[PDB]
Amino acid sequence: MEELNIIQGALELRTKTVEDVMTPLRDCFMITGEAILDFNTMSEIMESGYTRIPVFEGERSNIVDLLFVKDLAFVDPDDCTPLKTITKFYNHPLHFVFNDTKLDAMLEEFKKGKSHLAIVQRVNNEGEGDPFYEVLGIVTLEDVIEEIIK
Amino acid sequence: PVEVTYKNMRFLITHNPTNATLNKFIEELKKYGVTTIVRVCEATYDTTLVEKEGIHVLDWPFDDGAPPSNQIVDDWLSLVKIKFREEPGCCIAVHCVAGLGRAPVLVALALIEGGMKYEDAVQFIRQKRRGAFNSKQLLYLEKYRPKMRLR
Ligand SMILES: Nc1ncnc2c1ncn2[C@@H]1O[C@H](COP(=O)(O)OP(=O)(O)OP(=O)(O)O)[C@@H](O)[C@H]1O
Ligand SMILES: [Zn+2]
Repeated sequence: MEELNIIQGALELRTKTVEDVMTPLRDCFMITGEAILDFNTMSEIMESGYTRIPVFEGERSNIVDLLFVKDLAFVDPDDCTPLKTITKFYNHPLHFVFNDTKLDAMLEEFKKGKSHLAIVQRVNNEGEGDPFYEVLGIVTLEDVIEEIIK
Repeated sequence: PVEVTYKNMRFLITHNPTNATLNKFIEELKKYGVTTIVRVCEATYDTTLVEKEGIHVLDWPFDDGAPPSNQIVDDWLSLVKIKFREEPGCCIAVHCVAGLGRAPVLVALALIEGGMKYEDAVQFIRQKRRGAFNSKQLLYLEKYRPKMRLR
């Protein structure tokens, strides 16, 4: 039944990685730091229905901050307040987890610690250039939850 | 921004700043107690403001993902030995625009030159930052003959 799916899902938390449950970067809904919060921008953010919205600067693979929708609360559309400003006010923690990370660990890291969101990155070892980190996309609590209720 | 401490010598490997972040950058570097900065990649900003704050900058670039030439290595060891004697307890900063390749290698050379084993050193480095070495660089540090130039 459903219980048996939960049980199986729970045992396979050791095996599975965050790379398996994650949302690819291409499918991520994000926002530029250079964005201005006006009627249109705020409305679009709200239209997406995402509580947590990654903020990138320049290339999308570069994520410099995180914007919750509750940050848009008393912000006025007619004021045209820059996004940099708001992010300066609240400044929500941004976690980066590696792709080889097990779901067990990721779950524990969500429980302790406030944040329900994490960024997936991997080490690029291709030769001969300097090894660098590569952002693949995001992984949230609802992701690791979904794996374990099938 | 990662701190490395061994014996009397202390190093700090940082991200590469932008031109505007200098205001917030100096604030960081003054906190760790840096004196000298070693730029091993490319020049991304005006060094004028930086040296104006009393922080000397050194540009010793070399090929991406490749071990540093003998020249750079000797100058590096000399720089370490001299600067740590000149002002005991200070710090030397290395950085690059890419990250994890060229900058930690110099630190590793100095580290194994200070009486640390190759394995124990690379482990100490990678523990603070995962990855941090490519194919070519691993070999360079593996087979590096220490001169014990620090003493
Ligand atoms: N901003 C976003 N852009 C793209 N994908 C997202 C975004 N937020 C979450 N996801 C993905 O959507 C799925 C559901 O995520 P989640 O439920 O956490 O979204 P949410 O509604 O913003 O937050 P909450 O869980 O608190 O309701 C997951 O696969 C997650 O990776
Ligand atoms: Zn949800």
